[PDB]
Amino acid sequence: SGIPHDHYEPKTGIEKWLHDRLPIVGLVYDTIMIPTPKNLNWWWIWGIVLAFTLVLQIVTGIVLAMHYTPHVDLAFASVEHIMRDVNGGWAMRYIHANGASLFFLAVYIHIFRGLYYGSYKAPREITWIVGMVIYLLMMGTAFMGYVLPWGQMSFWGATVITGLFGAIPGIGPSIQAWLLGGPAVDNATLNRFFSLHYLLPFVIAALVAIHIWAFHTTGNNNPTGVEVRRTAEKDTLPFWPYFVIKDLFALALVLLGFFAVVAYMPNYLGHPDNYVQANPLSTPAHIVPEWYFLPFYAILRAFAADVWVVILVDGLTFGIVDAKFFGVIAMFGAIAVMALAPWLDTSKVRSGAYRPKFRMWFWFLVLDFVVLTWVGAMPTEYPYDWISLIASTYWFAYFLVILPLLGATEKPEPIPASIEEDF
Amino acid sequence: SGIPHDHYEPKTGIEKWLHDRLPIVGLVYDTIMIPTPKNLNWWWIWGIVLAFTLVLQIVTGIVLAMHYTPHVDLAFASVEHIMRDVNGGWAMRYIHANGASLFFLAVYIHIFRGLYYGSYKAPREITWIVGMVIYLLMMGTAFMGYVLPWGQMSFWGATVITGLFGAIPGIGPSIQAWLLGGPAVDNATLNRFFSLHYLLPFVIAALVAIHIWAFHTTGNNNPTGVEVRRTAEKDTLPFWPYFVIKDLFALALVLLGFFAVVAYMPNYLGHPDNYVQANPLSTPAHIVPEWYFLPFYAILRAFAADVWVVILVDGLTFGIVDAKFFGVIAMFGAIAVMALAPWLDTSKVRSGAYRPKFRMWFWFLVLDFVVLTWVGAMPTEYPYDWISLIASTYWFAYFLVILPLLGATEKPEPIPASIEEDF
Amino acid sequence: RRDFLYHATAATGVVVTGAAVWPLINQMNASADVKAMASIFVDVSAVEVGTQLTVKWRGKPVFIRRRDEKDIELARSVPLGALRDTSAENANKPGAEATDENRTLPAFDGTNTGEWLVMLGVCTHLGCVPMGDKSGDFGGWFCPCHGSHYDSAGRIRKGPAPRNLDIPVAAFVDETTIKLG
Amino acid sequence: RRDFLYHATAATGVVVTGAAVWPLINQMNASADVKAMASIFVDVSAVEVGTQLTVKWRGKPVFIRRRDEKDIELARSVPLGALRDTSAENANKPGAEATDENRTLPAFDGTNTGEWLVMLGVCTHLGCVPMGDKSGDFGGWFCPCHGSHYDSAGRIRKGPAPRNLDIPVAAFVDETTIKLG
Amino acid sequence: PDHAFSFEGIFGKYDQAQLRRGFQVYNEVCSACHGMKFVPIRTLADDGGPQLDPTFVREYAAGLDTIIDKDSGEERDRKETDMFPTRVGDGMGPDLSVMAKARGGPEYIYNYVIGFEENPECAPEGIDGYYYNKTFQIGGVPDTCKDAAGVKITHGSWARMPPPLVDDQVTYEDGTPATVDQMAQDVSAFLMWAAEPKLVARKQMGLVAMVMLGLLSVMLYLTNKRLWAPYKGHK
Amino acid sequence: PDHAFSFEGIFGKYDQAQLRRGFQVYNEVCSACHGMKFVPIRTLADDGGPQLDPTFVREYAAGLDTIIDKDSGEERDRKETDMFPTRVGDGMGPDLSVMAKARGGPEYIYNYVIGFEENPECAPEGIDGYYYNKTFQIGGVPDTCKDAAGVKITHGSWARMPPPLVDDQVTYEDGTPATVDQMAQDVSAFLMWAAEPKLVARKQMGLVAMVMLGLLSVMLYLTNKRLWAPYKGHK
Ligand code: HEC
Ligand code: HEC
Ligand code: HEC
Ligand code: HEC
Ligand code: HEC
Ligand code: HEC
Ligand code: FES
Ligand code: FES
Repeated sequence: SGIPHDHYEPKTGIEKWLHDRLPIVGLVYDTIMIPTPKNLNWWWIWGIVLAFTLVLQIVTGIVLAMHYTPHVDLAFASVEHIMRDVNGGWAMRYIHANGASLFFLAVYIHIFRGLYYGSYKAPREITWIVGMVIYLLMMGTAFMGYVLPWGQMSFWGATVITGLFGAIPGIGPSIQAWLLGGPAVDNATLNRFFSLHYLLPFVIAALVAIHIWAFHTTGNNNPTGVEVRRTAEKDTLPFWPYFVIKDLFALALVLLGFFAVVAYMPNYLGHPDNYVQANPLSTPAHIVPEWYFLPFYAILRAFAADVWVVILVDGLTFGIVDAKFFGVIAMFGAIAVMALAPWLDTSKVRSGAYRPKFRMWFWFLVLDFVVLTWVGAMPTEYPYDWISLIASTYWFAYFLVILPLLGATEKPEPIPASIEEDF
Repeated sequence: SGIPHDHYEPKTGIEKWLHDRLPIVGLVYDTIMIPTPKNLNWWWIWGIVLAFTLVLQIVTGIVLAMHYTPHVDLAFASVEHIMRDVNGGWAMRYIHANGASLFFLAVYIHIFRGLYYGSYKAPREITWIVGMVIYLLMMGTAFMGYVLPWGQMSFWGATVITGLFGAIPGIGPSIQAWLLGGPAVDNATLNRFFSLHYLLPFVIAALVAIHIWAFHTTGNNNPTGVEVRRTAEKDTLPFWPYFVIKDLFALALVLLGFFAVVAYMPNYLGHPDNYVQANPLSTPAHIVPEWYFLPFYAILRAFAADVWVVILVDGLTFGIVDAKFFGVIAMFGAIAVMALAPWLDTSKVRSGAYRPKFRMWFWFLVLDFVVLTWVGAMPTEYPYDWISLIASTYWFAYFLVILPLLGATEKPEPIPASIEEDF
Repeated sequence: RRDFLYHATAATGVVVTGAAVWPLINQMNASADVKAMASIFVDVSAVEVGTQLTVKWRGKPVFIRRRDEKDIELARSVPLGALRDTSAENANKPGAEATDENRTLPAFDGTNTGEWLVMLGVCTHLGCVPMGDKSGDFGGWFCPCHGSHYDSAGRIRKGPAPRNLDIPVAAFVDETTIKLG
Repeated sequence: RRDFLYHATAATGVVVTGAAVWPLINQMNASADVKAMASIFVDVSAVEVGTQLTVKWRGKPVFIRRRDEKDIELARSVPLGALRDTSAENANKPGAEATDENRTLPAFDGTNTGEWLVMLGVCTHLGCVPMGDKSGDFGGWFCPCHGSHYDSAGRIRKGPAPRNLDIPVAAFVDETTIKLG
Repeated sequence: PDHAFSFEGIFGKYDQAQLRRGFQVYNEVCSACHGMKFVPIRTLADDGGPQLDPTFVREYAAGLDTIIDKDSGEERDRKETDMFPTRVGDGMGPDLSVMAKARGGPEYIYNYVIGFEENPECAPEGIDGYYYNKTFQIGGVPDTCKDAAGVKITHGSWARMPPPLVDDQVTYEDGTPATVDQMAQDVSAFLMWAAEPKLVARKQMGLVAMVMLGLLSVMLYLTNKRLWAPYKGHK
Repeated sequence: PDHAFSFEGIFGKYDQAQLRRGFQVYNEVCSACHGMKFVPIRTLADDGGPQLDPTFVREYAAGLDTIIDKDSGEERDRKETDMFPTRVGDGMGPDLSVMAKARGGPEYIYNYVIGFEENPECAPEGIDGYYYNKTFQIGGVPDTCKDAAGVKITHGSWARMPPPLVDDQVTYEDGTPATVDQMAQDVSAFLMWAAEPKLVARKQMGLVAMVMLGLLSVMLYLTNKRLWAPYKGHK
């Protein structure tokens, strides 16, 4: 059971004088020969993808910062200095910019893999909490970063996603001014964002430290509602070399596609308007902040008192909870409820591979995510308003009511024993 | 023996559900209730001082970077923007600038405490190695940082301490250009230095991580040549609350003095010429890089073929080893030999409190350090040249020959037993 | 005493910690160079009355647009009913009803109001810049960030934006100038 | 085979890693905007021959100083013996001996050398700027960074600096100009 | 058909004669109003695009406007190391440094320059000082051409730029019919260069990396199939 | 004796009348050649120093040179938000923004302005265009005054600045003998302000922190003495 196999430091004198600093003991006993089940599909790779992508972003950023100059008058020029003069330039920038896209794409699949195979269910709450914390940090990071080029979309995205904090009453304008460094956006905001943007990744790495510490102490989830049967465990092959090699193969494929993009379709995920300098006096059409924030942008700009299911007219009972504040609360709740999940699913069961109704609702949820992604880009004119309202309502409904009802009446399936599934 | 007292997680349900993430187990069992001897004097505090100073510097820097603009045309102006407009300004800058001074002062006492009480002697080699690595990183950091204000001393200090790398043959100019971003100093160097300067502190923290991991696995030295007698150990009170409170008291005193300086004598340790903008066309008199690099500056500019003990005329046997390269090697060796110490002292003994000859030689070494500090500021005219040569020669002599001879014939003292020294 | 001394040491440590933390949260506030926040003299100077005029100030645009009769009549024909924000955000006067007579502007040092209207070109939803030049579904301004329809006089309509376009404190400089501040 | 396949996978991984690392070490090299490194036309234009003239170029100063007879005679009276660097660093000619006849400069398009001397104002020790205007213990230049005494013609003396002050490639523009590059 | 360029694909390293033609046009036509500050003059020798002769570059540079200085205010000789000039206002337009990315890009410029036909049969009078363009979409439209809800019934809108070229505005030294269409294509390619000069290096890197990573991935697949063999053989 | 200032110590928050006098002196004498770019004009209302009336500040600002713009080249009215002007060359000197720190500082300025006496009895002819000072140390010296190894026998050296003031150059509105010494002291204090405006806040913070930390340290000493009591009582 949970064989650590510390190696007893019996190799030789080198492995015996290393009794001063244990380090190799840690690596070997824990982070390399960690028994993992055999039943792992191709959905348990994306964590390696995320770690590599994080390293990539940190490196490329440390390189760019050697040529980026945070100032309204010299940011655009420095970016062009990069893409033209520097030796590698375009590569670093395109790899930095697009890799953010892959990062978020990979976390999406990392998260939805989790919702299916009960990875939030006990005893794996801490991992979930830490993951939501990370998600928040990395969203804030990417936001701070999209601003640095001082293009045109930078300015206005910052403007609105800071007016949010100002929507709330009493302490809105104060926070807004304390965050922007002033009444509106200017170089001060740029300096804050650069610093902050150059600091959070390390916090993320530490949090990834705790993320990795947790699921090593707590066994990796597995396609089944079963554990490694610790009591000797013919199942649960080790990590190295088997799963290391599997993950590296998938990672090679992913990097292949990523570099093909970088080299042929690099400006595809971007907004052309970010290639024109900023004008605080003129706003372009369809700001469309980005593609990894459209869901929440839509959940925000949906509630506007423009439907018979408009709960804003009812929330107006209290004269303080206006629309804006309502949408902001709705977004914060869209995330808080995803974090609260493990204490809402009242099921003494596990992976939805044995819960059909859950399968249907979950695929509807994935569809809802895609729809929200597609709607945040389209105007607030009919019919898109009804669509956004329906989708947000279903998100909240799933995460609040649907899981309890299932946990109550959702066991028409024969659960599998013997995690050694030699089929 | 080595009582960890994991606490068994018997407190309550909170301390029992924390069996998902051990964290509190680590803190309690290891990093708080770490048995430390009773025989500790006031020289075992400076590590807490260093940790706090590092945190202070990191914080103040993260704040400054919100207003500093890396560019030749806007650095000085941004520094003045800080010291005038910003709310706190002068405080952050003076605390950042001077705290570096305290940092190095504190590491000096941390290191010399070590040389006395055989803290480099086995089984504490890894700590020593890691400490020298750190010292290097933090020297490089402070150097990169003194440049950012783009004053006058910045430029020329950078110029010379980069011409060093160019002294060596074959791969000197290439490295010089690859480090400066060009033939000479300009904005590119500034960007590199800012980035680098804003990144190494985290590496230092990690290295401090390993630094703290090591001497927790390996017992804290103690005033004597004795261990905690693991086999139950009435000696070795715990860290918390006793030594925590002692260190915090000393730290309060130190911060008191430090803030008195910051508020009354802040520009004392500085160079006024760093308050005039840079002129690549005019060099001031007595550049005098700083005060924590004068020893090595002197060891460098001492060997010049201007004494009957001039080994440069002899090293000229090989036409490649000229003077400059000789001084550079001498400096790198001045540090490498301090790192090699634990394998040069051939003594089966410990703290020099029981080795008189060692006491005398060690106080001579401290005097040599002070003298080198005082000499790097004075010209290379007679008699200072002879002084610098003598001092460097004694440094090398100590660390190479003196310790072996002692380890041979240096045991006229009764060593103390029973680390419980109830005198 | 055990309790008193221990708790007092803890309290003093906490107080010092807070006194050290506050400035790390104060430096991010508006600095003195941002404190200035003063006025601007924009000269109307025959810009062909009826299309628009925009000028930068305080980091935001200040819209100075003449009036087109059709725009005017549409304005003056708006009863307070069915008007989201009837407060006439203009700070040059009290909270008087959001009426075009009060909402257009001072009268050149003369006596007339249905000819000029200078408001802050900042959407009250989240601070975007609406597009002018007769746009939207009400012959006024349209915000492209979320779709808020403004009217001729600038009062909010058809969108999430809660209130109309504010009007800063401004007076005239004897028939060719505007004072913003 | 076990050995072949495993070792080949490792080799390919290593190769890819290196191909990815190299640019992270290449970007820090001089960029194309630093590649330029071209020439400058400085006009002597009667600056009162005998004191000095300094101009910025390539990020370093280029010293153009006329000659003072006492400085000249001290120069021409220096035998190659007791001269640290006798190579005449000047790149406008071969490694001919560091003699004042070759070491002063071209002759205005005429025939004379003991009147002008333009060298690179960069100490060969570590690149500091020596102080001019008759300084040091040899009536020339003095480096304040470590104490290197230069002579009248710029040849190094009395210090760690190994070689004299180099002389870039320069020709005259017909009696009032200098071409640096 | 769509008149695809050379670079439109996995290959097509910027046929350079096209770019020299675009340069002949840009400096003689578009430069009168437009600028390219984000473009150094020394790039007309760098590989990939117009590999002109450096000496001609220095000549053409000295023959341009006067960019004064950064240290001592004095009208210099506009050395190549400087950037192309900037036309800012009073009847002038934006900067074309990266206009090929702020819009499939070059096709916009081609189909924009192409198309300035007379005013349609909805508003033949048109507007004073504004001219009509088939493809610009961010211009004003008269009320006579708008529908019932503000949308325009015209394909394009009214742009403030006049027609830049006639039937035979300039001569090509290489020998080629210099009609409007060829000039438009050429200048579009030149602007795409000015925006993406490092295109060919992009493509070559992409090829090299695709190859090396396919190799690595194949080898890893073999290693995986091997290691996992004794556990996937009976089923 | 040494004519210590007010701020020379643990107290001395910049007696403001002295600074107003120094301002009368600086704008009417030193401003002709020197500048203070690193100094905003609005600081003449901020506390600590000259708490002048804002309206006078705006007037004095509009009455200065013309600082053109940063966005649209056009000679503006020079609003207070801008910085003091800059005199750069052609018989002009450095910037006095932080000259009080690039040298005990203000004493240098006092003992420098003080001292321009005639040429000594070693070189009475002196030099053409250069004037003599007894305290500047970074100026040239004639060969007649140097020793055998280049060192000067004079106290100071020859500075390019002329004597700035005579016996009664300007009047003080408050009523005070405006001799040279008082003006020198006043202008020195003004420059020290221009360099260290946040001095008084520095001192008050230092006091507060010394106090709080002494308190904390005393309490920790008591706690230590207590905890370590049962182990240090028999000896
Ligand atoms: C002045 C006589 C011009 C010359 C000659 C050329 N251009 Fe221009 N251009 C000019 C103006 C005033 C504008 C702004 C138009 C507006 O309505 O805002 C432009 C615009 C362009 C654009 C941008 C179009 C867009 O979608 O915003 C392009 C791509 C452009 N012009 C191209 C172009 C070329 C290739 C030229 C030389 C052949 C050229 N223009 C000449 C003014 C003038
Ligand atoms: C031109 C007529 C001047 C006026 C009036 C004032 N100053 Fe000046 N100053 C001037 C020059 C050309 C120089 C450079 C001198 C040199 O030899 O390099 C200076 C220098 C100073 C300095 C710096 C001295 C030093 O050690 O470098 C100071 C502190 C100074 N001047 C002060 C000063 C004051 C207070 C004035 C008004 C009372 C003033 N100067 C007027 C030119 C001129
Ligand atoms: C060491 C510095 C650094 C790190 C670490 C870093 N970046 Fe950046 N980032 C930059 C710089 C510099 C820019 C501006 C240059 C650019 O846009 O490429 C930038 C810009 C961006 C952009 C906008 C790209 C563009 O071209 O508009 C995004 C998105 C972004 N960062 C996201 C991230 C995310 C997400 C992470 C990690 C979680 C990250 N970055 C890590 C330095 C860094
Ligand atoms: C909001 C949720 C969430 C986020 C965001 C998240 N994780 Fe996870 N992660 C999980 C969960 C749940 C598991 C499953 C743990 C288990 O099975 O015991 C997991 C597992 C892992 C694993 C091991 C198994 C696997 O799925 O590969 C790795 C490695 C990992 N995460 C890395 C990362 C990294 C690196 C990041 C970010 C840079 C990240 N994760 C972000 C929740 C998250
Ligand atoms: C987050 C950024 C950051 C960190 C971390 C940081 N600094 Fe700095 N440092 C700066 C900035 C910004 C400046 C320039 C402003 C200034 O000089 O105060 C600077 C300047 C300096 C200076 C010159 C001070 C002066 O005023 O001339 C020194 C010395 C220095 N740093 C040393 C250090 C050392 C040693 C460390 C930690 C080991 C450190 N710094 C940590 C940001 C930082
Ligand atoms: C080059 C040597 C060196 C450097 C530099 C160094 N250390 Fe140490 N450190 C030591 C040695 C040796 C010991 C003694 C360990 C023992 O007694 O087991 C030690 C002990 C310590 C201790 C515990 C006992 C004590 O002396 O306080 C702390 C805490 C500590 N170091 C922190 C730091 C921090 C933080 C830094 C830098 C930011 C640092 N040290 C830099 C060598 C070094
Ligand atoms: S920001 Fe103006 S409507 Fe959303
Ligand atoms: S740098 Fe010129 S002598 Fe040391």
